[PDB]
Amino acid sequence: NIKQFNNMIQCTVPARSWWDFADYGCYCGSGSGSPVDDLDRCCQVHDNCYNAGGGVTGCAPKSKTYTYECSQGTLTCSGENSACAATVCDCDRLAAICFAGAPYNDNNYNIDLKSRCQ
Amino acid sequence: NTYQFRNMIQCTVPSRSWWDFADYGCYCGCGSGTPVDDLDRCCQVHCNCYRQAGEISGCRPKFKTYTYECSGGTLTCKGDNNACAASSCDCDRLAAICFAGAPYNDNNYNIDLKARCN
Ligand SMILES: CC(=O)N[C@@H]1[C@@H](O)[C@H](O)[C@@H](CO)O[C@H]1O
Ligand SMILES: [Zn+2]
Ligand SMILES: [Zn+2]
Repeated sequence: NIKQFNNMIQCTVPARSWWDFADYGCYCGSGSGSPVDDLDRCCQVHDNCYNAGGGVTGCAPKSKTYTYECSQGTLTCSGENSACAATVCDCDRLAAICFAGAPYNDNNYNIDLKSRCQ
Repeated sequence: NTYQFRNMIQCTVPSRSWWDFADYGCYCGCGSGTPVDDLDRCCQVHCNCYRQAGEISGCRPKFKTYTYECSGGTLTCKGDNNACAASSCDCDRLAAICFAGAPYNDNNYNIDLKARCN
């Protein structure tokens, strides 16, 4: 779920909190417009991954609790995860991994969406 | 669905672009923290509303298309709606009505979420 994703994010980017991504670019937060950078892209895909998992049955990303592990910046989803948990978990770890590698631009945080995300 | 909710808003608050509500306070765009004002609380009740609707198997509140009528400040969800659609429609409608009765504080638009809702 999102609670586990928030923490996944910290595993790979301990120097930051999920909040730095809560309101970044045109996607890290909800969804709309043209990506702003690599980071803002990591978020586009993540959401896509989620709506793809919503296609799994009775699968709710933000709410299904999965079994994962964090070991010194590296994430691992465990095997005992149901088809839904495993898909979501992966979505989240790939997003987390994508965030750590992308550049963080202060200029693209807290932006006026009504002017950059149409 | 999102598009329908956007219309209810333009319905109850014609003097504003629906973007004025895509990043207001801590909840309009749906997150967490202390509501900043009446309007923000409106959004707070709306997200929680969506969260309850999600408990109905197969109910995707951001996407469920429902039957409603929005006639000059007047919003009506039609009976021909099933449990999921009926619940979703009442969420949007009530939130749309709520916005119409709460002052809109320019200060509270695009605020720092990391620092103000955490
Ligand atoms: C396009 C649209 O209306 N999106 C709504 C937004 O207006 C509302 O402020 C927010 C929070 O409750 O939820 C979004 O789904
Ligand atoms: Zn913002
Ligand atoms: Zn009519």
